Amino acid sequence: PDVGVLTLDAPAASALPHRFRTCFFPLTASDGAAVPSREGLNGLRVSGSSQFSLAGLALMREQFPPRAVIVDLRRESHGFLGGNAVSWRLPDNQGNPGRDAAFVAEAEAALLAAIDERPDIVVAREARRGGPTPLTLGPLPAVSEAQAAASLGLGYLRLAVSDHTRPDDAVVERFVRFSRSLPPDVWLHFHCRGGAGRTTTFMTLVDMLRNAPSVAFEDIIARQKALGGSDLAKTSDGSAPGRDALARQRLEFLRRFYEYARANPGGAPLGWTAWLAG
Amino acid sequence: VGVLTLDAPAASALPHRFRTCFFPLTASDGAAVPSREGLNGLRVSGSSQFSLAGLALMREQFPPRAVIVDLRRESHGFLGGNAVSWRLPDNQGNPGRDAAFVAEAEAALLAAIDERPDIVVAREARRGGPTPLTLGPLPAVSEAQAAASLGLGYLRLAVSDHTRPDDAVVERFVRFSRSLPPDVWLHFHCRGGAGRTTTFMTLVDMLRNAPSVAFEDIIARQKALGGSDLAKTSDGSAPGRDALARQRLEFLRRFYEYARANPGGAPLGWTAWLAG
Repeated sequence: PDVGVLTLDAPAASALPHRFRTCFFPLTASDGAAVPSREGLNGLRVSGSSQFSLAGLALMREQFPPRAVIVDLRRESHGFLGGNAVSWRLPDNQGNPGRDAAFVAEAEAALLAAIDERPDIVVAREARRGGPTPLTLGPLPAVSEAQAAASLGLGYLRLAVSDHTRPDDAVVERFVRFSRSLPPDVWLHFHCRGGAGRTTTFMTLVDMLRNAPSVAFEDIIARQKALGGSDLAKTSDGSAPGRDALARQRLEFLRRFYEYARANPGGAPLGWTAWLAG
Repeated sequence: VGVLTLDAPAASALPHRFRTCFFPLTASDGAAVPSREGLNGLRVSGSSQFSLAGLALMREQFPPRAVIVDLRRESHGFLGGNAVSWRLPDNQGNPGRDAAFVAEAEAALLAAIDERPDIVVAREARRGGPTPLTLGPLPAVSEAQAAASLGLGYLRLAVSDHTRPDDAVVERFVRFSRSLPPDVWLHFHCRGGAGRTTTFMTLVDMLRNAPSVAFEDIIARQKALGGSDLAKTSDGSAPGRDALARQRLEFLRRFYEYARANPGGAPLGWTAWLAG
């Protein structure tokens, strides 16, 4: 089976990851662009980013509140080689297709163990990340993000979400139950590879779980973009019907979730699965 | 697979053998207090296996940036608030396997009891037995997820009960220790809070204090804090267990020597030092 091209997500020298934002980040009105509703946004105890280097994680920790949790949304196998964030990229970044976080953790641990402290590990670089010339790295220590988070005293939760896709119903169920289990002081920092579709989706889910009964759907979508996320409602001008007709299923899900969070504020009395069955 | 056994009932609060490096030692008439030098500043605590309520209680007094360090090689997790595990003979579950493998095998076992009725769970005499419990349907979660739900760090290191840690586990732990910022607190636990928890609290002690504190005082103070006596043996009633305890002591003195030569785990790692 194809395990993917070992690819660079973030060089070790990178600091704050791209698309980093917290729910306290500014939304500023422009002449021809009004600010969406701010109601309930600041109190969400949530932030997000793209994939960070180890140094980027240590920098972010300087501003994380107590009892912060890194929520890793990547279904693809990934980790760190030295300070570098690296991943195994299948076509369209569909690593570990359909597999849950428990499988992903072991598969990725096996791949990281194979590059741990080996010289001459060749790491592909996308054109957008300083390529196309690959990097040759090693011998460097290879660690999972779970270990990186633990080494900083940070919580860590893995949820397997395929890039460019909505979360599976089983992941949404697990996340709602996780959200309900949290004491009031726990902060969630979401990340994926790019900090766009997946991170923005889950920050939106957190937003809806608190604010769906009192804030309009389009304002929640709009403000997660304005904070620094991606636009979950945007489409191309027709240049990419597939990519456009893929955000479609995700937007349908987000409205299905918005309705659920209005019927079950905070995820209660019914969970996601039950509500769907009803 | 192992016998599904209870580690801690959901109703249990503070786990047994809970202690921090700030806990009192205290002098008795016929039992002197060992050296306290370097003990309070170790940023370490330990306990036996906790329930979910017990973890939440302990979190009330954990410092910022605390890590649960789970030393259990055996598969285990939570059924509702109850801590449960799958016990092999003498608790030798997942023999020779590393943390990554244990987590996946463990995940499948927990999934098999998640929200399922009529789960029979054995209870040892020292844990409310011999009569078992029947539980379910209750949610099953890993300790990794329980820690995350509280905003606590989590590290799994696979150590066999009643045994010393393998060299690969020691190497991983020393590298982990060196990677820590100064403010990170470690809370170790195993099943009973005795042998394995006390061994790793001792390793943390040695990594900071081996150059300045006598080997026997480190062993003695980890016992006096609330840990087990790593120097103890039976009166002849348990020669097999005594053999393991001595070999564990051989390793601890071998580690003590490593930590005087490489304070804090530097310049040489454990495997590197062994190779020389």
